[PDB]
This record gives sequence, structure tokens and C-alpha cells, in this order.
Amino acid sequence: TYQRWQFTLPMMSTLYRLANQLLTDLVDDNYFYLFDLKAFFTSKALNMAIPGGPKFEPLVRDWNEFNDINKIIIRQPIRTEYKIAFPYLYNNLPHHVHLTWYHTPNVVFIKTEDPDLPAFYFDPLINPISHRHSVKSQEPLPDDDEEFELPEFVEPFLKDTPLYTDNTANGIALLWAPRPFNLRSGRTRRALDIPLVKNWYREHCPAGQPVKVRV
Amino acid sequence: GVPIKVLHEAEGHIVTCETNTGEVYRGKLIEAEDNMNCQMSNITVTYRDGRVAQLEQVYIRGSKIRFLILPDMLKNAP
Amino acid sequence: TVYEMDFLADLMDNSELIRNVTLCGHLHHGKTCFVDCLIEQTHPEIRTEQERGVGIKSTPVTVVLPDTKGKSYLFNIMDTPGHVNFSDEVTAGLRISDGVVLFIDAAEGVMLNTERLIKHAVQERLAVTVCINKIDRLILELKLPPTDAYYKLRHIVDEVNGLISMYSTDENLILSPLLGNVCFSSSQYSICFTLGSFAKIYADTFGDINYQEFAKRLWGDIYFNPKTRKFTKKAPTSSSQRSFVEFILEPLYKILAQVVGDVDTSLPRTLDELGIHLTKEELKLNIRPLLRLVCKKFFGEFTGFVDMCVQHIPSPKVGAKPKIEHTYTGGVDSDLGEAMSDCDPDGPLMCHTTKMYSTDDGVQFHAFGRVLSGTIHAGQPVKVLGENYTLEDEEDSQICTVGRLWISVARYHIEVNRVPAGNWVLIEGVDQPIVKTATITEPRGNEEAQIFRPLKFNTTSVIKIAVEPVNPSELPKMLDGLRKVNKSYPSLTTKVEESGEHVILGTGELYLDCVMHDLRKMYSEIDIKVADPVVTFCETVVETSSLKCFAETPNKKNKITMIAEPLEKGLAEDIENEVVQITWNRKKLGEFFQTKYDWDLLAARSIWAFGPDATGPNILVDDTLPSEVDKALLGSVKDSIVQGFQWGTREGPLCDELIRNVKFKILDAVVAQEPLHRGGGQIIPTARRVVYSAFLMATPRLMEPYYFVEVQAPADCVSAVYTVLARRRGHVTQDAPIPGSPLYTIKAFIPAIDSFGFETDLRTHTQGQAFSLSVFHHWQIVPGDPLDKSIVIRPLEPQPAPHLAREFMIKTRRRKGL
Amino acid sequence: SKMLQHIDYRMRCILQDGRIFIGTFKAFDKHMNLILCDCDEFRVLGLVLLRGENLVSMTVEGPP
Amino acid sequence: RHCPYLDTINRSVLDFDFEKLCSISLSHINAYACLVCGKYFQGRGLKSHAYIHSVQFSHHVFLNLHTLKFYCLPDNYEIIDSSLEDITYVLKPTFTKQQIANLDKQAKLSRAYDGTTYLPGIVGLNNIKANDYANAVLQALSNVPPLRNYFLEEDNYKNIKRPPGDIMFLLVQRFGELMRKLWNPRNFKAHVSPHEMLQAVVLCSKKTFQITKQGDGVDFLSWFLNALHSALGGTKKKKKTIVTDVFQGSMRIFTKKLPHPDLPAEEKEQLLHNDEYQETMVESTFMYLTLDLPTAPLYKDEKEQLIIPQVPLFNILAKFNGITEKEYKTYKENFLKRFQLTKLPPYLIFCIKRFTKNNFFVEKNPTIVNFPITNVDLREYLSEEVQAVHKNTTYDLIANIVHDGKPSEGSYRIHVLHHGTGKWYELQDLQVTDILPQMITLSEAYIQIWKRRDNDETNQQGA
Amino acid sequence: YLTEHPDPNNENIVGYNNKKCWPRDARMRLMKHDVNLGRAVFWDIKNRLPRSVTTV
Ligand SMILES: Nc1nc2c(ncn2[C@@H]2O[C@H](COP(=O)(O)OP(=O)(O)OP(=O)(O)O)[C@@H](O)[C@H]2O)c(=O)[nH]1
Ligand SMILES: [Mg+2]
Repeated sequence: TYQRWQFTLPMMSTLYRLANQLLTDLVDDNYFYLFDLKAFFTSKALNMAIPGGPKFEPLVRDWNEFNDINKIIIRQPIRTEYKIAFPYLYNNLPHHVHLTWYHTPNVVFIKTEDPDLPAFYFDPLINPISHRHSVKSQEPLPDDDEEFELPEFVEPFLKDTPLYTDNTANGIALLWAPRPFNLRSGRTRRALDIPLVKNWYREHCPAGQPVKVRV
Repeated sequence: GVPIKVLHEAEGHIVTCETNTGEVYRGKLIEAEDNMNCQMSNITVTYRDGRVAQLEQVYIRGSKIRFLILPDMLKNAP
Repeated sequence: TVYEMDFLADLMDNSELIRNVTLCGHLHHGKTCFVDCLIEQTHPEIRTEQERGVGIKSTPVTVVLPDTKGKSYLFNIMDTPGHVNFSDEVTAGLRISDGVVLFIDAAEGVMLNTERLIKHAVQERLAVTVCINKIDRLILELKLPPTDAYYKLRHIVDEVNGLISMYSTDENLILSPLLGNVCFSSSQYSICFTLGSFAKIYADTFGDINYQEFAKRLWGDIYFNPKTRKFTKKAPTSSSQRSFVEFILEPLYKILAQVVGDVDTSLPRTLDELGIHLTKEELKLNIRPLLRLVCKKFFGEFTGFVDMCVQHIPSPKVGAKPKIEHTYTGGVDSDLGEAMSDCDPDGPLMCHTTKMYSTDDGVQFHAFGRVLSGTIHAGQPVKVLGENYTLEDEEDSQICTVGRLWISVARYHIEVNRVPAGNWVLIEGVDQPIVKTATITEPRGNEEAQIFRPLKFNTTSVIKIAVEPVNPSELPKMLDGLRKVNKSYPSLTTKVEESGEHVILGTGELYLDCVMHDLRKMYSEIDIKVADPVVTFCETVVETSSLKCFAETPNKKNKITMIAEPLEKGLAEDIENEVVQITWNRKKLGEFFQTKYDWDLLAARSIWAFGPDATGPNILVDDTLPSEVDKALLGSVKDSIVQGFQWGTREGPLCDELIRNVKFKILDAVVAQEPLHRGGGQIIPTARRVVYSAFLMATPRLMEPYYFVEVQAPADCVSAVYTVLARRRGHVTQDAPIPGSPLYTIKAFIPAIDSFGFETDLRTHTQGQAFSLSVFHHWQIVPGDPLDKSIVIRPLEPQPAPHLAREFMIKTRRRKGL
Repeated sequence: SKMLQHIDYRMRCILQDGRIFIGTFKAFDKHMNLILCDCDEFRVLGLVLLRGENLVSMTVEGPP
Repeated sequence: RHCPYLDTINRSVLDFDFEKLCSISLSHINAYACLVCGKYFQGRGLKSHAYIHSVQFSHHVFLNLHTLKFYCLPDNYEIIDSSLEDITYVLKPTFTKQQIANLDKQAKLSRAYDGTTYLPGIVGLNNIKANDYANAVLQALSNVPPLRNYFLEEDNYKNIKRPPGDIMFLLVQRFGELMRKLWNPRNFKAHVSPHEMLQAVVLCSKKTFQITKQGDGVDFLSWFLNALHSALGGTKKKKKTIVTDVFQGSMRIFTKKLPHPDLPAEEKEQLLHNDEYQETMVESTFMYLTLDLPTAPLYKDEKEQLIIPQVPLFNILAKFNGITEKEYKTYKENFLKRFQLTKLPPYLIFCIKRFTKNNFFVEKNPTIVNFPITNVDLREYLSEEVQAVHKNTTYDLIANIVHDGKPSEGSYRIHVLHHGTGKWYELQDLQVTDILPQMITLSEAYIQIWKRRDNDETNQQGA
Repeated sequence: YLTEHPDPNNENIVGYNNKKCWPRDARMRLMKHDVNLGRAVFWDIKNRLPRSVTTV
């Protein structure tokens, strides 16, 4: 019936790399900070066009005090990105408005170009802990070199297993893959949807173009 | 198990301990060793002669305890 | 749910097995996910914030979790949002809680809000325990070596200890792995462990060896010799990794590496050694899920955090002695303070309301509070005391019956009949009576208890937004909405000006935006207009006035000669922190001032008041030969003058704002003898004028609030961050790489007005890599002079720095002062 | 084994001194330590835990 | 007891019938009226707009809107001994049963501060050009004696630190103060402003007073009656004092006792068939009885009236003469009908169907509705007196909403009987005028209240 | 005027007429002092005319 596949990771990682050119650069979701459906609903609702996003037909359809210029302090001028980001502060008469704004711990993805020895002794960044203080945090635990005989026949549980395995790197890589390749067993799907062009669709500001592409 | 989980689970709670010689000790157990030896604080001991002996701290041996009275409401088991 | 309720009631009754726990950690360090996982363990019954992905409001959870001993424990957990703007909820949580648990991300290291949370905890005298979340990041993201990981772990703990030592003069406690204060846990993969916890696991797997002794020598500069057997201080030249590494990090890496790395070839055998039993189905899962399951089976329930909480938490019994002095205005002495300390359900009992939790359906909301003494029964009528209410001020106070009591699991409401003191509880029916923080008291009882000090806020609210409903006729509805948000948020401060503009003061953009949104969709139906964000300002005078204007009252019974000059470099900051506060004795205070700042003894003697706030920037001083000659009358006149001076300082003589960093000094006092009601009534209005005049005479003062900004960013985008800051008038303080992680930290300052939209611009230019948090930190004089007629302001075009002061002054006045 | 059939049942425990304990059997151990609920001595002990060293006989005094 | 600042009090600048907010903070909490400028300020303490105002605007005597107390500042003390009984009474008028009988005044010509001279209950109201409908219902309900006397002397209701026997919520406390106000014999001006009551009834969701696109005397009367009965109610003082005698839509619900009795009637409809098919009876409780009004052409132009139809107006008299039930049971819907008024309530509201808002703006049903009944002997009495022409019960006209046809909205003026001078009294946007009771019907009637006498033969005999 | 027509809301201008024909900077500014004066003046004039003869 050819539904329900289960993948060997080695197979999956090999396929992924062959599809690597097609694959998007960035593992985290912070890149698409402004790539928000809520933003798009609000933009249409607020009739505001995001620099390089889609435009739309207008959804439906005067001296005032707050407008006055002499009472206005300007340090920075309220750019449209703010109006879309905070549309009930930036923008008046919001209706049916959702809360964009995703804040999360920074997403860091590690990959190594050359296999070397499984695992990495030091990070690419090479930030140094350089612990610095007094007597390197003196520890007064179990009476060392005295009554600490220890226990015979006991050992660390994970000592027998290797810290890294030939497929460890590949296993880790599959944690940050586009949706069909991050699951060993993933549901079978039809070709009805069409294409994998959305990553291409997701491009923000390519440059070196005619408008043709902006449309 | 019931002796272990309720033993160390009674730490800090009032409980009654009846020795093998008839010495009843009621108080808050500080800790319960895996050897069943326990230590109680502010425990009242009542001898066979009716003498009530209030002790600040008492350590009862595991083999010297005939039974123990656990608190009413707790779940080690149903 | 009834059986659980009975058990919960017994636990609550004990009051020693339940410890209130509050945890605060920098944005996204995992507090929320940890709580969610804990709830799942506790109740397998799995039935704006969610979409945003950022906690906007603090949530309280109560659960019972068995420890290693197995004795049941009652935990009240309040989760506080990581974001700095929404720090106010965290402050409320800290005040309610006995102890606070700190969460630090392993990869991120020490972060802005971590420091602030630690400082607040030290100031509030709550015991601090720290859990390191996202432990796996080094292993599975950074791919640091186990030795390297241990080095990085030592660093974070050392930094935290240093901060604690800095904040408190007395080093009662230091956080270290050996102590058990710090728990290494990763929320996502369900592994929470402490050296004690790990030792217990080892003991369970192995023969019976004593866990405590092994744990003590387990972590920090201890080397275990296999031949040696028992742990000993390092003596091998050959080099065996510190025993923390050898017994913990090594096996942790090996478990992770097998599961991600292999999972088919050798993963099963590793499991056999471990003794874990796996279904074929389970072994077909994706790696993250499979890894989490494996880790859960290996690490037990979630024991380390519970152990830490039971062990180093003072709980209800200790509770009040540290807490009441800060919290209760009496501070104990004769009755109420003593009663609170016992914590028994007897006599006065007591409640403290530090929060209001909104109901979707209606404006009324259920209040959350920590019952301090005695106990509360449903349907009892309880007196409510406002922050405003003091000793004999009955008019503010209101009394209403209690409709219902609830014990809160995450966003589930357990009704209960009664609640003993020392337990968090939601109170139905007290919503209308209480504004912001509140105290609940015996109703109609003689009792008499001073209200707990109102929340004191780590930040100062600065950003001002004007609000007006689109349709004028809907005004009262909007006003109602505003009331609701004042209850919902802690620091959120509203006001109505002379113009009539309705004003909201907030901490920053995200805070303000969320408040606006919440009001618009949940409190008031009406469409709301909004003005562009503007900062408040503060007024200070650069130099002393050569000539001092002396003004008589309506009836010329007296005259007042007063000068003004800017206070010393380290005066105002100390005055506010209460270091040299008015509470201290004249001899003590004067002497302290003189020693610290080389103050004159005579001038010290002459100090009368700190103006606008009991702790306030401004100082009032009396230095006249004449005053000494006829002091009797002088004291009374000084008191009235001080009240007038206080009024003058808050309002301002330019933008109608607060006056900052200014000393006002009386040189001549003229009061007609036996002035009676003349002096009493006329002097106050006069004094306000006098202050202003000296202010006019004593130079021009320029002010604007500044924000401290932490930017986390990759090396390649540092130039872009610098450029944005330069564009907005910022200036950078420090640019330094983060140890043990790849990334730079940029610390900078930036003018409040120029900060609007800064975050967004930074993120946009760096392609979502840099990220900025921003917090009010510092006042600083504006370049432009307060008064400059020769300066012409163009109506739209941004002005040059040389005369921003003029622009700000004029426009602010036009907004309201006129 | 046979310990699963007597779970959540009211048994009758006899000690070495001749004292009988009638209560609901809850949990036991490999050392034959009986934890009885609502036990009544032949004074109401209620919740109590009896050691297996002094145990003698365990009989069923009624339906569970 | 000259607290000398009492001299500074300006009675003539007070007006309690304004929204209860600080004018320079728009908070409701702890509002204090300055008695010298009549402006509201939130208060007591140092940095409070009331204290600051007392000193920058030299105005020391204040009144605590939400607590019945006066304060003299700058010290901040309470004026224990309060000759401001006058002032407190214009906040919060207070009555004892003697007063409601007392003079037989019935409505003795009061003075305001201006010496304008007006009959107590018989007062008009500001801004009729946005709340005229509301003012018509308020004056109807505050005329009905059991309802009115209940509110006027039920001083218990909703203080701060009241006992337990007393509370009902903000809606009822405010409608109580409106009623108190409109009977006040010592009003500082002749007329009152219910605009804040009305806006609080739209803005304060516990009333969704959220009716619009019609918004009449009928609709608002119904919405008020229903609300009062839900919001004073049984044991919760709102159905014992309401008066489940004073009407009785005797069918169902007995609610707040006074307005399920005290405004409902019961029409037992009685469907019939011939043969032996005993078709069925439907008692229905009803607070207001919708008259029809025969077949006015409406989509037909005019010179109207005497040159299309006025005179015989009276397709209408006691129109039904039993409604569907006695003579002209032209009961189109089904086999047989008669519609008996089988409970007959101590008042009886009629509401003339004047028109079908289902279609366009409305050509109404103008067909004049002649019951200026003139009949007592001792007559020229407008003796109203409607007697049941199958049974006897005998009822006297005592109110009469009029529609007027302003080129801008509508308008809705309200004509009340005054038993004791025997003088009908129009009010018409703060204006008042006496009207010849035989000429009442020459306006477009809209709503009448009809008191039951001969029940005052049960209570002519029951005194 | 305030005594004759006093409103808590001070909606007044809500209905206040102005000229849409001119640009915002040219069109009349809205102020309570200005708007209350406007309504007070209109009110004063309106009260000098009997409804039975004419009205405004
Ligand atoms: N590496 C790692 N990341 C985690 C773990 N648990 C949670 N996270 C991530 O950390 C981010 C924040 O976690 P949350 O618990 O949602 O944050 P929170 O504290 O609940 O909400 P804030 O208080 O606003 O931060 C999320 O993106 C999680 O995916 C973990 O065990 N390891
Ligand atoms: Mg959270």
C-alpha cells in the first residue's frame, strides 16, 4: 500500500544531503522573525504593506489633538514595522487581531564540515571559560584521601558505550531537518500539494532583480 | 515498599512507636534509616509503671520496635 | 479528584512539608516548559501567550511530588516571565514566595535578567537555589568535550556566587554543587539531577554504597583512582578527568551519543547495561522523542528540584520572621508581628494580596494571595485594606464576604472549603474592593493590623502613552477598561492630566503593546486611538542661582529667601536607595552625610526633608542665623514649607514633571510673630512659588531617561549593531565575547525616546540574529537648554542635538501645561 | 503469586505473643511485613505497620 | 456653627446628576465634590487632586460622594455636625411615610434655589433630544404609588458597610436614587439629568441596555421592568417589596413580587372549536397590553385625517370590547377565539400599536385614539372611567405617553395625572404645562397607565 | 450655558459642525474651551426664539 515509512537514519542523512542544495540554510526559526501569518492578517487589516511582502485589496473601508506637531517629541520615527508589530498601540481600530511576537531562547545549531574525530573537543567560536576567582572553588565533600574507600564492582553506567558513534553526527543532523526528514517514521503523502518551492517562496530580499520577482 | 516509603515519608510528622518491652513513644520522627532505626524529636515515653518521660530526642532501634502508628492521610499506596 | 483533594488538604494542614517556590530566569531559559513537564508527571490526566511564545503573565501552580525519601511534599510554584518588561509579575511572585529558584541557560551563561532577579532576591531576603536548564545544549549543539563541559559548568556557578557575595555583605550562603543548592537539569529531555540525586541513582543501580558521602566528594576538583577505590584528592600525573566528569558527564554524553548517534547498531545493548526495557514501538520513534523517553526512564521522576526545594527552603514556619519586617509596617513588637511569625490558624489570621488574576467573562477577577496567619473559610465576611489605608483611615477600607476559595493547578481551578495560612489561594468576591496590592483582615474584628508595604518596583515606569476612545460617548466604557488593567498589571500606572488626556505609563514596548491588546480584546469593546510613545522627563538644575527671589504670601505676614543648587554626585542615588534616609536620627544621619560626602556638621543639622517621596531626590535645608534665634516658630513654619516644597518638586516649573537632583536651601525666613492661621494657610502656596522662583534663578536643567541594553549577537553582525546604536544617539559601553559559547555581548546605553523601535530595527538589520533587551537604568541631562527663545523649532523636522531640550520642553508643555 | 490474591482484603494477623490483628491488608514485602488499614487489636490501632519477625499466622477473617 | 468656610459654599453650583468621576483623573474611586465650584476630584490624601485643588484653587469644603460625609481641608478632618443637610439631601433625598401623605400637597408647589416653582414628582428632565423615551418610563414608574413609595423610603439598600439583609447592586441603587430625586421637594434646580443613568445602562453590561433602531417608551419600559425584577428579587429584596400584588400577570412568574405583580396582567386567550372539540386556553402574563389599531392606510398620501380618517378615530374605544373575546372575534388565525382579560391588575398599561418597524421608515397608524373620557357625573371631569362592559372593573386614566413627530428624531412627552389638585400635567423637555383632560386625546396617545378603582371598592371599603 | 446643558461625558463637539472643504491645518481646531463656547453661544441664541414661532 506504500504508506507509513520507517527510515534507517543512514538512509535519511544520505538523502538529506543530496537534497541539501534544495534545503534552506538555517535550522532555527528566528530568521523568520517578520515572516508571520498574524503579521499578514494585521497588515491587510491595517492596510499596511511590509516592504517586500504581498499587497492586498483593502478589506472594507481632520484636525485632531493628538496629531498636533508642536506637542510631539520625535527621537525615532514610527516606521511601519512597528505599526504591524504592535497594531493596537501602533494601529487604531484593530479587530480580530492575533498576537505576533515570538521570543525564545536563541537557537544554536552546530554542524562540522570535516568529520575529524566524532565529537568536538572545542567549539568553533572558541569562547574561553577561563574560570577566574579565588582558589578555584574549594570543595569539602566526602573525606577524600581518608575514609573514602569507595565501592568494589561499581563503575559508571555509560562507560562501556562510546561517547560518540559512527552515526552520532548524522543522528544529530536529522534533528534539524525539514519536516519530512526529521522523523524516522513519517506519514506517507501525496504529490497533490505540488512543490517544495516554499523555502524559495520564503526569500526576503534577494537583490539584483526586476520587480517581476517582487510580484 | 510500605515500610520504606511510609518510614522515610513519616519524617517530620507525628507518629507513635511501641517498643517490644511495652514502651510507647509518640512524636515527630526526624529520619528513618533503611535498617528501620529511627530518630524522633520531642517524643513522650510512657513506661509500664505509668511514668511519662518527655525526651527532647530519642533514637529507637529497628529490631526494638514492635509496631508503628503512621499518620492518617498519606499515600504510599491506596 | 476527591482522593487527591483529601491528600492535598492534609498536606496543607501540616504547613511544614509545603514550601512556597518562585522561580525567575532570563527569557527563554525554560521555566515554563519545566513547569509543564512537572504538571504532566503529577497529573497524567492531560485534558495571547501561546501564540506569542513569550510568557506575558505569572502563573501559580500547586503540586505534590514525592522526594527521594518518599515523604509527600506540597509545593506552591509561581512561574514568572523571563522578559524584563514583565518583571513586575516576577516581583509579585517573589514577594508571595518564601524562596526563589533561579534558572540559567547553560549555553547563554549569565544574562541581564538573571542578575536583576538575583539582586532582587538578595534585597528581599529570600533563599536562593539555582537550576541550570538546557544542560544538553553543550553536548548536542555546542559539542563541547566532557572536560570542557565541566569547566563551563564551574564558571556559571562561580559567577552566580560572586553576584550573591556582592549583593549581601554577609556570606550566609554560597551556591555550589556540593551544597545541593544548584541542580543540573534539562527541561526538554526530562533529566533533572543533582550530585545527591545522581549519587542516589548510582546507589540504586549498584550494591548499597552510602550516597551522601559519595556525593560530597563527587563534584569539584576530586579525582577518583580506580586502583585507589575510594575518592581522593587528585594525585595522578597521567590524568583522569575530575570525578564529576568520570561519574556524571561521561555517562551522560554516552547515553545521548548512543541514542542520537546510533540507535540501531548498539543502542539496545547499552540499554541492557542500563537495565531499561524498551518496546519495539518505542524504539521506532524519532530521535528527540526517543531520547526523551530513554532519559526519563533512566533519570526517574524529576527528583533533584524537589530535593533542593525541601532541603534549602525555610517554608511557612521560618517564613514571616525574615518576611514580616520588610512586609509589615509595624514590623512586629507587641501583637501582630508576633502572631504572624507563629503562622498558626489562630486569632488575626491574615491575608496578603499581591496579584489579580483576570477572568475572561467579566471585569471582576479572582485575587491571589498568601495566607499569612490563621485560616479562611468560604462565606466568611472579610475586611479589605487598601495600600492607602493606614492605622485610623476607615473611609478607604471596605468589607465583603468571601464567595469561594480556589487552589490553583496550572490553569485549573480546584474549589476548596478552607485554607490554612502559608498556602496560596484564589479569593472570589474581593475583586471590586481591592486595587493592585491588598491586605485582607478579620472582618469587623477589633484586630488592627498595619498594611504590608506595597510592592516596590525594580524598574521605574517611564514610557507614556496617551489614550482616547474614537467615539467620545464611549468614554466611560474606556475608563472602566482602564480600571481593569490597573488591577491586572502591577506597575501599570494610569493618570488623568489637566488637559484630560488619559495616560498610561509602562516599562517598555512589549509591555505597553500587550497591555493595549489585552484591554482592547478583553476589557473594553470600544475602539481605542493611541498617541505615539513619549518618555517622561525629570527636571534638574545645572547651576546655583546668583539671586534668590523672596516672595511674601497673600497676606504679607512672612517672606522666604531660598536658593537652589544641584546635589552632589553621589547623593541623590543614595537618598533614594534609603542609605541616608530620613528615618535615621539627626545626629546619626547628619554625621553619616558629612562623612560620606564631606558634609558640613552645621549643614547636616539643617537638613529637614527629602521632598517629593519619603525617599526622594530633592533635599530641603535651613541655614540662617535668625532661625536659631527663634526656633519654636521656625520648626512649624519649616514643616509647612517642607509640605509646599514637596508639592513643588513633583509637579515641576517647566513641563510639570518631577524635579530631580536638586537641593533647596533656605537663607532668610520671614514670619510675622503670632501669625496664627495667616502663616498656616498662606505659607504653603507661597512656598511652592518660592521653590519655582529659585528654580528659575538657579540655572536650567536638562533631563531624559536612558535604557541599558544588552545585545546578544554573532561576530559578523557586531558592526551592524554598532551602526544602529550610532544612528540613534546610543553609545556603547562594552563589547566582549561570551565565555564557553559563540557570540558577543554588546552592552550599550540609549536614550529612551530614541529607543522606540530599536529592538525591531536591530533584528531586521541583522537578519534575526541579534537580539536586544532593554531596561530603564539611568537619568541624564539633555543637551538642549530648558529655556531658549532664540531657538526656532521646525514643526515636523527632527531637531539637532544642540537644542533638543527646547523642542522637548515646548512640545511637552503644549501637550498639557500650556 | 499468592500475595496478589490477598491484596486489598481484610486478613487476620497473629503475632508471637498471642495478639491478633484484624485489618485490611494493603502492602507487604519480601520480609513479610504487613501494613494493615483500620486494624483493631484484641484499642483501635487504625493505620499501623507490623513487623514480620514476630509474625505467626495470617488468616482471612472476612471478604475483602 | 460657623466653620467659617461654610460661607464659601455655593449651593447654586452643585449638581449630583453627573457621572461620579474625578474631572482630572477619570477615576470613580473616592470621588469628592468641591462644594465651592461643584467639580469632582478624587481625594482626601496629600497628592490627591481634591487636596491639591483645595490649596491651588482655595476651596476647602468637600463632600464624599460615596460615603455620606463632609470634609474641611487643609488639615483633612470630617465636619462632624452637618448643616449641609440641604446639600446631602440634594445628593441623596430621604423620606419618612408622613412626607408622602403629608400636605395633601398632592404635589405642593416647591421652590428651587432660583425660586422657580414646580410640583414635586412632576418635573421634567434635560436632554430630552437624546433620552426623552427614558424620561417617560422613569416618570411612569415613579408615579405608580407602591413602586414609588418602596424606593422613596427603602433607605437600607446599598451602603458600603451595610448589614447582610440589604444589598442589591449598582443598577438598583442608581434607579432608586433617580426616583428619590424626581420626588424631591427641595431640588436646587427644577429639573434633573438622567443622562449618566442611561449611559451606565448601556456601558455597564450587567445591563445590556442594548436596544437600538427602535428604542421607545414601550421597549425601554419592558427592559426596565424585566431588569428590576431580576435585580431586586426574592429574598434578595426585589420581589417582596416589588409587590406581587399590584398587578399579577397571573399566569407565570411572580418575580420581583413588584413587577410581576405590579406590572403584569393575564390575558387568558381561549381557542375554541365547535362540535365537542374543547380547544385550549392560554393564560399569559403581560406587563403591557398591546392594543392593535385598525388598518390605517400608511402607504397612502393624504390631507390626512378629516380628508382621509380622523373622526371615527375610535375604531378603538374599548376597541376589542374584550379584545378578541367579546363581540368582534374576527380571529383570523384559527377556528374560534375569545381573548379574556382574566387578571386585572392594580395598574393596567396600554400600548397603542403605532407602528410596524418591520417596514421602511414608518408611515405610522395615525388613526386618532379617542378615550379622553369625560364622564364622572360631576362631569366635565375628564372621567376617563373605563368600566368592563361584560363584568365591571373600573379604572381611571393616570398617564399618557404622547408621540410627537419632530423632523429630526421622534419625540416622546409624558402626561401624568395629579389626583389631589385634579390637574393633568404634561412634561416636555424640562418644560411643564397643565392640560385639559378632555383634550388629552387630541395628541397621539402611545402609552397609558390606568389605575384600578373598584379594586378601590375593595379598598374604597378597605380604605 | 454649562448649567443649562451639563454633561459628564462632554460629548458636545461629537456633533459640532465644521468645514470638511478645507485642509486639516486650515479647518477649525477642536477644544473644550472652544467647543463649549461654541455650544454655549448657539444655546444662548436658540433660547431667544419661541418654538411656536421658529427654531434653530
Ligand atoms: N536546549 C533545551 N531547550 C529547551 C529545553 N526546554 C525548553 N527549551 C527551549 O527554551 C525555550 C523557552 O522555553 P520555555 O519553557 O517555553 O520558556 P518559559 O520560561 O516557559 O517562558 P519565558 O519565561 O517567557 O521564557 C523554548 O524555545 C524551548 O524549546 C531543554 O531542556 N533544552
Ligand atoms: Mg513562561
